[PDB]
This record gives sequence, C-alpha cells and structure tokens, in this order.
Amino acid sequence: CRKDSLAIKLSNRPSKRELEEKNILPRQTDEERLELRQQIGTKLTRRLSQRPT
Amino acid sequence: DSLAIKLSNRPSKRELEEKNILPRQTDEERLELRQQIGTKLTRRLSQRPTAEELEQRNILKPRNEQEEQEEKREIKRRLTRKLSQRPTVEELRERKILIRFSDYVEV
Amino acid sequence: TALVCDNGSGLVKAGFAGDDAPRAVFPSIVGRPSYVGDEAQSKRGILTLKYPIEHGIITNWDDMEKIWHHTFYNELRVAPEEHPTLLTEAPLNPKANREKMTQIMFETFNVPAMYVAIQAVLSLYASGRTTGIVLDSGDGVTHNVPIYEGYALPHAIMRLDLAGRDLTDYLMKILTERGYSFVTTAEREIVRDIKEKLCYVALDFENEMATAASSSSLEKSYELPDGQVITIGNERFRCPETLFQPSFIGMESAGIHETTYNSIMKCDIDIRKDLYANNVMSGGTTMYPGIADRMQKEITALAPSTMKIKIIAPPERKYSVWIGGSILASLSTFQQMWITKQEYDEAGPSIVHRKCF
Amino acid sequence: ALVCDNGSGLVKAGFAGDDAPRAVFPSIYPIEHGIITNWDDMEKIWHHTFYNELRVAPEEHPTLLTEAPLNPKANREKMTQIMFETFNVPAMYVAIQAVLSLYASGRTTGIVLDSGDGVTHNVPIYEGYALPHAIMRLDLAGRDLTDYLMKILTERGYSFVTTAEREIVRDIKEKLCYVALDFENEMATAASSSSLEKSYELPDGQVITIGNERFRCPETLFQPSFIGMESAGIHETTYNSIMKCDIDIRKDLYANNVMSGGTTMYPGIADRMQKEITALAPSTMKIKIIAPPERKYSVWIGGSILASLSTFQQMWITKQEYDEAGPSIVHRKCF
Amino acid sequence: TALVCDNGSGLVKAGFAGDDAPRAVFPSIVGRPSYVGDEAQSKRGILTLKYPIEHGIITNWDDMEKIWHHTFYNELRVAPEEHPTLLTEAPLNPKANREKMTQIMFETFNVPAMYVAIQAVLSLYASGRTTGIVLDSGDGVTHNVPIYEGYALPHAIMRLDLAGRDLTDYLMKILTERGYSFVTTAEREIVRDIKEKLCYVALDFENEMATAASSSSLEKSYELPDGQVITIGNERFRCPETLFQPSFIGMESAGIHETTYNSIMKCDIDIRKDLYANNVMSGGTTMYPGIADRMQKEITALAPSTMKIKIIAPPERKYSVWIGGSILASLSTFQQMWITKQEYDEAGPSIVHRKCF
Amino acid sequence: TTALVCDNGSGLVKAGFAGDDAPRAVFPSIVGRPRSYVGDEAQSKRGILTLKYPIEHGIITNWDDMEKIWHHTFYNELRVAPEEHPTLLTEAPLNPKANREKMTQIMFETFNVPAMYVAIQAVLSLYASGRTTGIVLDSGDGVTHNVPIYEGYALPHAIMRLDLAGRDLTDYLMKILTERGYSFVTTAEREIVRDIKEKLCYVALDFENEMATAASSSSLEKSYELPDGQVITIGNERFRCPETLFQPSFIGMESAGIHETTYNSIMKCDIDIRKDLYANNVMSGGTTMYPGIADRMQKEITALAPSTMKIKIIAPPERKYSVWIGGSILASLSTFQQMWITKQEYDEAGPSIVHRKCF
Amino acid sequence: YLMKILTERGYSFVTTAEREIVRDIKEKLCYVALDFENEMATAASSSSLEKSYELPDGQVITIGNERFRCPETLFQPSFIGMESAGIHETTYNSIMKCDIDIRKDLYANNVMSGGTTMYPGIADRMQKEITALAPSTMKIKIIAPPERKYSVWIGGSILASLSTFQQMWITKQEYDEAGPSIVHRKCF
Ligand SMILES: Nc1ncnc2c1ncn2[C@@H]1O[C@H](COP(=O)(O)OP(=O)(O)OP(=O)(O)O)[C@@H](O)[C@H]1O
Ligand SMILES: Nc1ncnc2c1ncn2[C@@H]1O[C@H](COP(=O)(O)OP(=O)(O)OP(=O)(O)O)[C@@H](O)[C@H]1O
Ligand SMILES: Nc1ncnc2c1ncn2[C@@H]1O[C@H](COP(=O)(O)OP(=O)(O)OP(=O)(O)O)[C@@H](O)[C@H]1O
Ligand SMILES: Nc1ncnc2c1ncn2[C@@H]1O[C@H](COP(=O)(O)OP(=O)(O)OP(=O)(O)O)[C@@H](O)[C@H]1O
Ligand SMILES: [Mg+2]
Ligand SMILES: [Mg+2]
Ligand SMILES: [Mg+2]
Ligand SMILES: [Mg+2]
Repeated sequence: CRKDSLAIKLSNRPSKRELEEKNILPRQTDEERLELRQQIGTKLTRRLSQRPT
Repeated sequence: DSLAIKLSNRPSKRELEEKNILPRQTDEERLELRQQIGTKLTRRLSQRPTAEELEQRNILKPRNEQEEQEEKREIKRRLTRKLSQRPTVEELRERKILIRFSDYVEV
Repeated sequence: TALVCDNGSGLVKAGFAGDDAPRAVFPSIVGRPSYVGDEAQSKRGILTLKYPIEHGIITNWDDMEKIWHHTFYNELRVAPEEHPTLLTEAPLNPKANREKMTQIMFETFNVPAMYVAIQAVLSLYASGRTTGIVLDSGDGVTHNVPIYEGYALPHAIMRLDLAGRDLTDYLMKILTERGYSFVTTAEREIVRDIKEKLCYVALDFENEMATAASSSSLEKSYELPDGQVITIGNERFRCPETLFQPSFIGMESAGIHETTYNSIMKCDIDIRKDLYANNVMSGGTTMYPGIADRMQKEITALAPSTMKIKIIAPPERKYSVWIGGSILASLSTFQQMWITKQEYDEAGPSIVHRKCF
Repeated sequence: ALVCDNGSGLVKAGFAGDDAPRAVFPSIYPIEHGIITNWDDMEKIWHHTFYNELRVAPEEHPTLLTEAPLNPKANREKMTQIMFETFNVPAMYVAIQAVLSLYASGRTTGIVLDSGDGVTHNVPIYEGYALPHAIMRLDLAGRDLTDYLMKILTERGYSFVTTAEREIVRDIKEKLCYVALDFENEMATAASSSSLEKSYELPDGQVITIGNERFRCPETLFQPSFIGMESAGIHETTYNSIMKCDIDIRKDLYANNVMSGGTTMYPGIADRMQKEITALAPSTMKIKIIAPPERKYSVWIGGSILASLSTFQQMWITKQEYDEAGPSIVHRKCF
Repeated sequence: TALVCDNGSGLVKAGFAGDDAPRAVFPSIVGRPSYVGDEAQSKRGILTLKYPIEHGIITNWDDMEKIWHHTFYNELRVAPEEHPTLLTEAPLNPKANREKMTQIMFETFNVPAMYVAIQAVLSLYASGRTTGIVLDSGDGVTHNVPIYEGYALPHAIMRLDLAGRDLTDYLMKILTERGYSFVTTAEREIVRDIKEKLCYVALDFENEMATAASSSSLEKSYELPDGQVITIGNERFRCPETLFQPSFIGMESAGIHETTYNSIMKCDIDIRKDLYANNVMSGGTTMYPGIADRMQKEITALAPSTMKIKIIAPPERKYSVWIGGSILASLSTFQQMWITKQEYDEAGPSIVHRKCF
Repeated sequence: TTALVCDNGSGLVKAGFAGDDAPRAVFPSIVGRPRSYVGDEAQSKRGILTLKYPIEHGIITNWDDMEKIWHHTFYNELRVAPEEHPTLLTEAPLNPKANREKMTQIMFETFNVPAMYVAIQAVLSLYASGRTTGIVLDSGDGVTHNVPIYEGYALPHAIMRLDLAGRDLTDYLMKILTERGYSFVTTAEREIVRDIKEKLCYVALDFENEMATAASSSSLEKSYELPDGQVITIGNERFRCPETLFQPSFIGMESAGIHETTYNSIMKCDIDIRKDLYANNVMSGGTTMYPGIADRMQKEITALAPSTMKIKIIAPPERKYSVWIGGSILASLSTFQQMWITKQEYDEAGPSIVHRKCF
Repeated sequence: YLMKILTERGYSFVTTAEREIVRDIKEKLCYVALDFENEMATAASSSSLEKSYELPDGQVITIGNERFRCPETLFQPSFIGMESAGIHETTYNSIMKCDIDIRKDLYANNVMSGGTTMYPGIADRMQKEITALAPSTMKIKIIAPPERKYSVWIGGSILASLSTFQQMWITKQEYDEAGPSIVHRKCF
C-alpha cells in the first residue's frame, strides 16, 4: 500500500554521515566557515604575492 | 567446561585497545606522532618563561604563607588606623583639597 | 561587487564575489522556436534545444552571449557595466577562444573590468593551495591538471572526453539491460537523478560484483513519478566504474587514476612529491561516495612505495571551481589583476594573454 | 504500540494502526511552545493518558512519543528517563513531529509547516533527517489567533472576556474563519457588500454577524504585525528556511510543502501559500503545497504508521538498552 | 561573613570577605531568547546577548538584577539575606544610579546590610594606603583617581574610554595586517589570550621598533586550538603602546601617563607630593610586563625634576580592587559603616550618599 | 651516544634507552638479603631471604639498596656501562633537596656517568603527551599525586599528596573478596588477587547505579580460575575496589577522593591559569589503568567546576608507563643536550649543581 | 651557513627538522647576486628583496639578504672561514693548468652540473668573474641548462644507450679473465 512506498523509502534512508559528505548536513558553523574562508584568503594573497614568473 | 566460562569473560576489542594490548595505529603512525610531539615539546620548551616572569604573573608566589599572613595583618592594622583618623569634608574644604562644595555635600 | 561565472558544459554557476555558494545554477542550453536554461527545458517540448558549450569549450558565440545575457539580467538581476567579472575557462583553452571571450565581455556587455581563470586552478585556490594536481570532472569533460605556483603545466595536462553525461547515458543503457526502459529526455532526467542519488564507486570492483550477485545488500529502490517502483543493484557501482574502466563505454582511453599518474609522471621529478601530496578533486562527477578512497588505493598502487599520497575532496567540491573564483575576486591584491576597460581599449583582445596567466 | 503527540494545547493519544487517536484532550500549562517545562504535571498528563484515556498498562506496549523541532538534548533525555523508570515500558521511541507529519503523507523528503496551538515551525527534512540549521521557529499560533479574534470581535461590538467566552470565540474561529487569497481585494469586497458576512448562534441563542474578521484573524499568520510582532510571516519563513538549505535539495523542498497542525486548517491557506511562495521563489521553480484533510492529527497519524511498520521494530529503545546506557541512549537510537 | 562584588564592565568579581582572591570571576553579560556570563556565552548563538555595564556605569537594571541573582545563588551558593554586601562602583557614578543600586540591593534581595565603595579607592586600600593616585584600567574604561585620606577628589578624576577591549580589537586589526586572520568572536577570544600571554610594554617604543625591524629576536609563537602555529612580532608591544599613544586607534586623547600628570596637577599643590610618591595601578589592562617601568619613565619625564616618583604595581593587581573590598569589609571598625536594612527603611535610597564615601 | 631513562617507582622500576617507545626493562623495586638479589630474582628467592623496599611513597629512604637497584638496572637489565651513557632519572613531587643532591652524588661518583638529569615524574607525564601546561594525576604503587604544572614548572604550593595507591587497592580487594568468603590472607594469594584486580576491575561511572545493577542481575558477574583450578565468581568487587580512589573512606581514610583533590589542587593555583588546568588533566601511572576512570573523572570534575568550564581528561592506553615515555622523549630532544649536568660541572659545583640546573 | 645566518637573525634553527626546513628555504628562495655589494645595498635600502617563507607549522618567517649571502660563499669561501679560492678562481686556475692550445676550447665550454649550481643568477655571475679573469679578447661561454641538477645521470643515460657503446661494457667474462685490473684499460 502507501505504507509500502513509505516502508520502501524508510528502508533506503542514508546515514547522517552520508548526508554530511553530500553536503546536505554541514559539518561546521557559519562562523567557522567564515574563519576558514578568511584563512584561505590570506594564505592565498600571500602565495600570490610571492608567485614567481 | 572451562572454555565456555573463559568465553563468557571475553573483553571487547575496544576494551583490549584500552589496555594497550591491541595497537590502534601502525608503527609508522606512532613514529610520525612521536616526531610531532617532539617538535612541539622543542618549540614549547624554547619559549619557556622564567621563574621571575612567572612570579610577576602571580602564577607562583615566592613568599611563604606566614610571610603573606604578616603582610595581610600589617595592612589591616595600618588600614584601620588610617581610617579611624579620617578628616572631615570641612577640613579638606578649608585646605583647598576639595574645590567644589557639591562634592561630598550630603556627608 | 564583483561577479563570478563558471561556464560549465552542463551547468552555469553564477554569483557574487565573497559569497560561499553560487546564487544561480542552471543548465547551459539555448532553446529556439529564445529561451535559455531552465526556461528552455520547460519549453523543451515546443522547441529543439542546443548545447553552446561542449566538452568545456565555447563553440557557439551567439548562444553564449544569450547565456551570459540571461545570467546577468534574468538570473543575477544586475547591470554588467557596474561589475568586474571573473569568468572561468577550460584547461588548454585556445588563444583565439579566450580572446573572443574578452572581446565580447568588453564590447557587448561593457564591463568595467574582467578576468579569465582556469577552472582547475580556481579549484586548487578554493582549498587554499597554489600547487597540486586537480582532477576536474564535470558534465562534458574530465581533466587532470598539475599546477605549480598557480601555473598550469600544459605539457602534462590530460584531457578525457568522459564525464557525467556519459555516465548518465551508460546508466540508461544498463538499466535498460535490466529491463527498465529509459529512452526519452524526461526519462533521461529521471536516470540522471537516480545516478546522483543512488550511485557510488566500489573500493574493490570484483568483490562488489560478487556481493551484488550473492545478496540483496546492495539493492536499492527508486520510486518513479508514475509511482512505479524499480530496483537497482550493481548498476549503482557499475555506472561510475566507467571512470576507472572507460572500456565499459567502448573507449580505449585509460581510467582517471592512470591519467592522474601519467600526468604526474609527465611533470619534473622534483615537484612530483608535491603533486602526489595534493590531489584536489572538483566537479559534479567527483561527488560519488567512495571515489576518494578508490583513487587513494589506485594512486597508492601506481606510485612508489614510500610516496606520500593525499586526496583532497571536500563535500562542497561540486561547486569548488566557482568558490575559488569567489575567493580570488574578493581578494584586495587581486584588484590590480583585473583587465580594466581602458587597458582593453588600448591593447584589444591581446591583453588577456599578458594579464591572465 | 501506543502513539502520543504531546501538544502545547492538545495531547493526541492512541493505538498504533488506528486511523485516528482514541483520546484527544487539553494539556492542562505544562508544555509551552512545544517544549516540556513542568515535569510533575507532564508525568500527570502521561499517567492520565495511559490509565484514564486509553485504559492500558504501560508495561505492555512500546511507546512512540513526539517532540518539537530543536528539542534540547537534556529534555528528550528526561522524557526517556521518565518513560523507562516511571512507566516501565518495554520499548519507546521519540520522533520529531514535523518528520512524522511528512511520513504521514508518504514522504521522507520535503519541508513541513507545523502550526499548532502554541508554536509554529518550518522544518526542512531530507531522507527523514530534519536540517537543524534551517529550522525556523515562530511564536505565533492558534491561541494568539483566538486572542486577536477576541480583540477584533470587540471592535465589532461583541464582548468576549471570560475563559468560557474565549472557548466560544475559538469555536467561532474554527467554524467561520478563512484565509483570503488576496487580502486587499477581500477587504474591499467585505466593505462593498454583506456577501462575506456569516452568522454564529451562541449557546444563549444570541446570533452574531462576522464580516472581514473571518479572514483578518488568520491573516495574522502572513502579517504578524497585526498583533505587534516584528517577525516575518509564514511564507517568508518557509522561503528563508528553504534558502538556508543546500541548493541541490532546494528543488525537492519547493515541490513538497506539507502543512500540519490545527492552525493550518483554515480554508484557502494552501492557495495563499502557493501564491506567496510562487511570488518569492525563482520564476521557473515547481511549487506544490500538500495539505491533507487529516492534517489536524497528521503528526499523530505519522507516528501511528511509523510504529506499525515491521522495519521500525529494530529502531525501538529496549528497557535493557536504557539500563545499559542511561538517558544517553535516546540520542543514538532515535534520529 | 560579608560578600564582596566588583561589577566590572567586562568581568564580575565576587566572593567572601577575608579571602585572598575572588571565589568567582565571570563575564558580565545577560542572555535573552535568562542566562548570565559564561553560560550565556556558550549559548550565545541561540540567543542575543546584552552588556549591562558599559564604560563602568550600570545602564540596564533588569539585566543587572539577573547578574546579581546569578552571583548570589549560582556562583557563591549563598542566601543574600544572610550576608552584608559590599558593592563596587565607578568613579563619578551618578547619584541616582547608586541610589538605584542601594534600592535594588535592599528591597529586591532583602540584604541585612550593604555598602558601595569606589573601585580605585578599594584598590588603594588593598595596598594598605588611604592616600595616593590610582590608575584603574579594566575592560571598558580607564580612570585616574587621586585620593586623599580615603576621599576621591572628584574635580581631578580623569576618564578615558580606552581599555582592554579596545586593545584586543586593535591586536586583532594588526595581527590581521600581519596576515593572520582574526575577525570572528572565537578568534577574538583567541586574540585576547594572545594579548594576555605575549604582549608587553616597551620601555622605549622607537628603539624597540628598531630592534623589531632589525631582527627576529623579539618574535614569538602562539599555538592555535587546532594546533596551527602563528607568529607575533612588534604587535607584542605595539598593542599596549596604545595606552600611551591613543592616536594608534584614532583617539585624540592624551595617554595614561599624561592623564595621570593632569590629574595630579588638578589637585591642590600641598598633597601633590603625596600623589606622586603613591601611584597604585589596578585592573587587567595594567598587567602588561614593563608597564610600571614605562610609567615610571614617562611620569618622571613630566613631573618636577626633584619629585619622588613611585609606581606601585603588585602581581595581584588585576583583582586588587576586589581585594581591597575583601579587606575593607573584614575590618572591625568597618562594621559601623554598613547601611542597615532598618536604616534603609528610615532614610530610603538617600542614605547611601551619607553613609558611603 | 644514547641516553638512559630510569623511572624509580615505589613498586616498579621502569628502565630503558632514550628514543625507545617503551621501557626495555620493568621490574619490582625490592632488594633481597639472606635471613644479594634484586627485583624478580629477589621475588623468586623471597622465601629464602628477607626483602627490603628502598623506595617508599616515591621517595628514596634506603641508599645502599638503591645503589643495588641501580647496579642491577645498568648491568643486569640494560646491559650497559654507566660511564658511557647520559642518564635521566625521575623523582617524586616535593622530593627533598638533600635527597636529589644524594641522587646526583651517587650517579656521578659511584656510577661515573658522563652526564645526568633529575626530572619530576608528573612533569615528564605531561611532556609525553606533548604538553607543558596542565594538571597531572600520577597514581602508582605506593603514592598518588596531583601536580599542576604551568610551562614546565610544577607549582609546589598546589601539589596534593595521597597515600592511597595500587597496593592499597590490592589489599582492599583482598579484604572484600575475603568478606565474600574466599580466603586471600597469604602473600601468594595476595599476588593472585593483584592479578584479579588488574584483569577484572574497572571504575563505575555512577557508583550507586552500578551497585544497583550488581544487585539487580548477574550481568556484571565474571569468573576467574585460580591456579588450584578452583573457579570463583566476582560481582561488585570489580568496581568497589577502585572506587576507594574516589572514596578513601572505604579503607578508613579521611582524605578526599582523587577528583576532589584534583579540584583542590586546581583551586590552589592562580585563577588565570585555571582554565588551562581544567582542559588538560593528564592521568599517569598503573593505578589509572582501570577502564572507565577517565569518564568518571570527567563527570566528577564537571560536577565540581563551573558549569561551562571545558573539561578534558587525557588518559592514553600507554599511560601506565607514560612517565618513562616522557623522559624518553625529553632525553632524546636535541635541545635537551645542553640541559644535562656534565661530570665536569659536577666536579666544579658538587651535589649543589642539580638545583640550579634542573627545574 | 644559511642556518647560521638565519640564527643570527633571531630565528632558531638548531633541530634536524629545522635543518631540512632551512635546506628547503635555500632551494626555493636563494639566488646568486650579480654584484654582491650592490645587492647588499639594495637589501639595506628597501624591503624589495625580502621574501616570505611559511613553515610547516604554519609559522611565517621573512628572509632578506640571506637569499644571496648563502650561495655567495661559493665565490667567497672566506664567509665560512675557508682560505680556498672561489669557484671562479679555481675554474681559472684549472684552465691555466691545461695546455695553452686547449684553453680557448675550455673557456668557450663551461658546463655546470649538480644541485649547488641550481641557484638563479650563478651562470651570469660566473660569466662576469671569468670574463674579469680571462684575457680581454677571450670568448667566454657558460653553459647551465635547467636539467643540470641531474645532467650527470642524464649523460650516463645517453652514453649507455648509444649503439657504439655496446663494445665498451666490461663483460663478466673479461672480469673473470683479468680481475679488478680490467677497469683501468676498459674505462677512460
Ligand atoms: N551528487 C552527485 N553525484 C554524482 N554526480 C553528480 C552529483 N551531482 C551532480 N553530478 C553530475 O555532475 C555533472 C555536473 O558537474 P559540473 O557542474 O562540475 O559540470 P560542468 O562544470 O557544468 O561541466 P564542465 O566541468 O565540463 O564545464 C552533472 O552531469 C551531474 O550528472
Ligand atoms: N478548523 C480549524 N480552523 C482553524 N483553527 C483550528 C481548526 N481546528 C483546530 N484549530 C486550532 O488548532 C489548534 C490545535 O492544533 P494542534 O492540536 O495541532 O496544536 P498542538 O500540536 O497541540 O500545538 P503545539 O504543536 O504548539 O504543541 C487549536 O488552538 C485550534 O484553535
Ligand atoms: N595578563 C594580562 N595582560 C594584559 N591584559 C589582561 C591580562 N589579564 C586580563 N587582561 C585584560 O583586562 C581586561 C579585564 O580587566 P578587569 O577585569 O580589570 O576589567 P573590569 O574591571 O571588568 O572592567 P571595568 O573596570 O571597565 O568595569 C580584559 O579585557 C583582559 O583582556
Ligand atoms: N590494568 C590494570 N588495572 C588496575 N591496576 C593496575 C593495572 N596495571 C597495573 N596496575 C597497578 O599499578 C601499580 C603499578 O604502578 P606504577 O608502576 O606506576 O607504581 P610506581 O611508579 O612503582 O609507584 P610510585 O609512583 O609510587 O613510585 C601496581 O600496584 C598495579 O597493581
Ligand atoms: Mg566545471
Ligand atoms: Mg503539533
Ligand atoms: Mg575594575
Ligand atoms: Mg609512576
């Protein structure tokens, strides 16, 4: 029945980890995301400033 | 008959790793870990503050407890003494110490 | 505020510099009785649809101008003359092609500034690196691009015309062999969704085939829009297996691990260690669960026994190209890097080669 | 198995496999805004549920309880502790209300708007998983609508101050209120003619006439400023919740808006929600609003379904497991 | 046993009279969806947080009541009706404000007795003095308070809205300029710790700048929570230099040495000698190594050539204010000084002005 | 040149080479004389000859016997020439000045070492985990200490000492097993019980609840087969035994438990470093090997500390020997090579030099 | 030497790992100044020559004149307390010890090989110094290909792959006949 479409759908549901890797459930705060993006940005500006010809 | 008894008392694999019986990491892993710890230790011991530098931060006091007690006693004495001889707002006014009348008026 | 435009063979990703994710993502199609992207797909029944970008290279300039127009006006709702624009390009993009991109950006859309960055390079930047080897696998094309100090190494670049679209097609074929019929475009979209939701890369392919034949542990169920229910078994991992064994679709080409290794080997030996320790995966076709572990295993199998191997595959990687651009265009030191309208007026299409490298 | 939906206003309780709850009764206030705050009173409520309403022995049935979105870890831990220690159940489970509502419609992916007596939530859910970062909470619900209706009825010239009178006003709200598709046009229509007017017969046999109030009352859900709140309306919170989710699942969320709870029972609410969400979303986005007739109890229904599935049987927390892990176990076993 | 409560702009210090150190020290914040201090900060994401004391003066009384309740019940685990209570107040605290403090203490918490003391005065008392000039620099505000025989001299008090928080922000700015990124609140906390552990006050700023430009001898390393390591150079001494050169953060104000001098000059000439020979430093922002010596140098540079200058800066100074209270409330002769609850009914809020000075 | 590391326990000496991951030789600290053998050999001949304990509660009290132990360590166990190796020794917290001076004198004059160093056990324990700041709970055979350390400096004013350790736990286990009706009065019986303690004991997370579990079912019961082939069943004794560490009143002691002493030690330190102490509790010593002790300590410390304080208990599986490991690391650092007290320096300053040079 | 001068700067590089890091700094950032005094003056005048290196721990250090002072030792060995002539002077001396007739052929063919010749600018500096030492009319050519770090090996790879080389190998049989002695006749 409809409870069979539901039973077949419930049986299929992935782990929380699986959603996490699929970027459906984030692994960090928007703040932490900001930290990371900032660090990346500064490292990048440094290496680019040093970048050889 | 003894076997089954010994089989009922079997630890979990985790519980064995807890006793440092089963390694939780490869030899190479333990080595890299040791090297890391070592470099950390080196760096920290390099910038290790001095005894005086750690005294001034109030981390560890030099004076014995009795010495401290003597300090906290002498201070209380001098304080009660100095506070029981505390001039009136008028004495300070008259001596140009207080410049405004509104200051400590309600005393 | 600067704009970032990643021109995919399948999907255009567009947005504003400084943002963590693209504001608009839409299929790169042009429909004529003009409709672009989602609207074209909606009107797909009434009119035939054409792909302006095939295998990562722009081939139809009128349609591309249509796509960019839709991007600026319909999707982002901005005036192009008010924003510096960073565009992406494929590895080994021909000189004339990028020249035409620059010319169109300045003359047609009157942007105050623009820049053209290599997709794989942006992918590398998004992870905060300037040296490493990128596997960029999208909808239309797959690349291995080794990069040192921001410079792509052209002689060691590998191009493979096997990507996500091809995997979708293969999945349609094998599902059909199982007995479910998927010939129409709408059915194709359904199969693509099945691929994205249910497919994964087996760590050991033979063992996984044996497991799939031995039991129902791998079987999954998909409910069609008609409410019909279908069961998918080994197709889950046989589909993306094509990346490692292109012979599944009749290609003589080596798999992505072999092309990664070969690309690494074509580079100077001294930087090779740096390349092995920095494998960045980007693009939608790298989103399959288990692909990083399989790549680790294969690269480990090909490389020297003592070589350090590291695969970088963040969950956000499907859009990482764009993210890189988003970071790059928001850096203060990048502001000088832009090609200004005055400079373009002075040097013409030629300036992009000098300014961008 | 038993199924218990612990509402701020109404407790819905019954047996698994049944189409409707056997017992529905006011929660008298131990639960405010969907979260349990008075534990002694809550224990009283659960006792009343087991013994008086359902006439069962708690030790003989696995028990599924519902909880609010963003329910604190300690709170569900206390629920579990009381269920196992006080009532000695052989098994129990704690499910998110919005998730059960979603399951009740045969879905495991979509976005639920759950509006009850005390609190309203937007909960986007993917593969049975609620996405905590994207959940929206709005402290505007049925009770507030009842109060607002009392105020506007006062503007009509009818006096409704007593609690019993409040209950009467609530019934008036349930029977005569509706959500206007276009609020301004409906106001103009209400001012132009008696076409919108309705009559309610009081118990004393007095008859009253209600005009634009019929749609001004639930309009508060879309315009909370009607009661002095600075918060956005339910359509905007639906949109915002959707926007906080990953772009790839966003399409899946738009095509699956499930509405549940008593405060979603207003006629016309689905059409209005459709219009507003269409107005906020991208022009080509497919929008579908799901609002079944059973929605007033759909949460409970979901539980009733879930607890009757064979595959759910492994999911129960057994009394032995609770004995082994304590309150901690609920977090691992239920998700 | 009496209680002692120092209501700081950043940190509340609370404890029992006679104790060497405060039993509880926690940030003075109030959280609403009630939460106080650290617990409010952990849950800071879920609920908005409000600062009841800004620049040393109480502005939000409900929030202050929340802080005091948390202090009595949660932190000290005592019944307020069972203990006389000494509160601290800022220099130049408005009359109505201290009246409200008194009113709330007696009516809301039903204390048997209480007293309100000026922070700088308590700082002076803690060193066993009743005459001298105090520099009390905390989280939100810095004061110079000249005191003669226990009397603060209101006409000569200096207020400077430059303190620890401003220094933390500045350190974030200059470390960011160095290329380590510190924009977030968690990063801000990290920077505060960096400031407390690695910063110091240069005796000669220009010479120290020259040494810093000449070599890496001054550079130090800080280990982030993720175990990543960062380097701090001249920022170590440029940060607290702001106290002497407020122009570093765009302030036109004179430095703390100049305000000390001006405060001393605003006093009657006869007591001036007594002020110069007794500079007591209190508050967290005086904890920088080298600050006493620098202050000695600058004050010597400003004062008459034959004037005796003595800077008193004990290791415990960060809490000396509280300590002073702890001493004061434990003196036998102080027992008469308390405002009794009966006394409060008789005179009302008015009584605090007469009884406490 | 390879340095040596010697951890002088009240019960067990751990000895080995710097740079090694684990001690080469671990043996009981006993000296046997006819009514000379050291350690295991002494234990085997224990019947024939009387035994003396050179180290009691972590502090050296019998120097001749200690010299015998050190000789046995160098020659019999490690097979080295002491004059050919720098030597790092460990000492107990609050070790008297004269005691460490005597250690130095004996090392240089008797064993003719080219260099040596004396380190606090708890400090080395902290170092083995790559830390220089934190609070160590070091519980061995004869004595237990809480030692707070900031930047490598032990804070003497805040050190807590508890004369309740592994041996006392063995005795208590003997007593409670005896109350059950199994007789363990004899020394051999003491050894079997000690093995029982090591194999079957653990620390309950909630002591009362675990007692209730033990009373409710046979689920906690385990079986141990004695050498005589007799089989015994053990229930709550499994967790009642190490509970003594948290409740010393179990053996008639008035002292606070280890969690309370940890808290007190933390409180005796300056408030500013206190946060750093709470986040770095390192457990070391054999008596910390009980499963569940870290979790219990976490719960109790969280219960005593302010509600929002971050608490982290560090208890690696190797912790039983972590002291030694620390020394092994410390003595293997390149930057440590200057830190050694050289024999020339000792010739110049005498026993006095150790105080200045080691801290 | 680079470790020594960086240490003099206030960066501590005592450990072996630190030595490896310094080696990496040398390989990545060092170069040979064409005019050493002028480069010292430029380094003293501005931050233009300064470069930045990020340590593995993420620590960041700044390196200035050490970039060219380090390999300058090759031209001025006295920098490390050696009395020896520099590589240019030893090149010149080597050329002079050869017959005069071949000197022209030697001057026109200076081949540089090995890792320590990888410093940018070393070929140009060598050109300048040798030009300064040689007769005014002598043709000087310095050959320093990018592959030079491995050119030794490369040469071998080529030599052993030549067809005409096939007779040149010392066979196991020949070794059996003559012993270790055979290498002298066969290899030259
Ligand atoms: N979760 C997923 N798992 C597997 N494949 C996915 C997933 N999501 C998207 N894809 C595939 O990725 C492809 C889109 O990738 P991407 O957007 O990187 O391509 P593109 O950039 O448009 O093309 P190109 O890189 O060739 O220019 C689609 O064909 C789709 O089938
Ligand atoms: N037909 C109707 N029209 C309008 N409102 C209705 C109708 N039926 C019920 N309601 C309102 O719905 C509310 C009851 O809904 P429900 O029992 O789902 O809330 P709840 O789940 O107890 O609340 P919460 O989820 O906050 O705990 C009542 O306040 C009632 O006024
Ligand atoms: N060792 C240290 N070195 C430098 N600064 C420190 C040190 N310790 C604390 N601080 C700073 O001192 C400030 C807190 O000082 P204090 O507790 O005296 O302020 P307060 O009394 O709460 O503020 P106010 O006096 O304005 O009410 C914090 O901003 C902190 O960064
Ligand atoms: N797995 C285990 N479980 C419980 N206790 C154990 C375990 N392993 C060893 N022990 C106990 O640890 C003790 C040994 O500790 P250790 O060798 O650290 O003491 P020590 O260093 O000789 O003494 P001190 O530190 O007082 O000088 C023994 O008494 C033993 O009973
Ligand atoms: Mg792409
Ligand atoms: Mg509900
Ligand atoms: Mg203060
Ligand atoms: Mg020990």
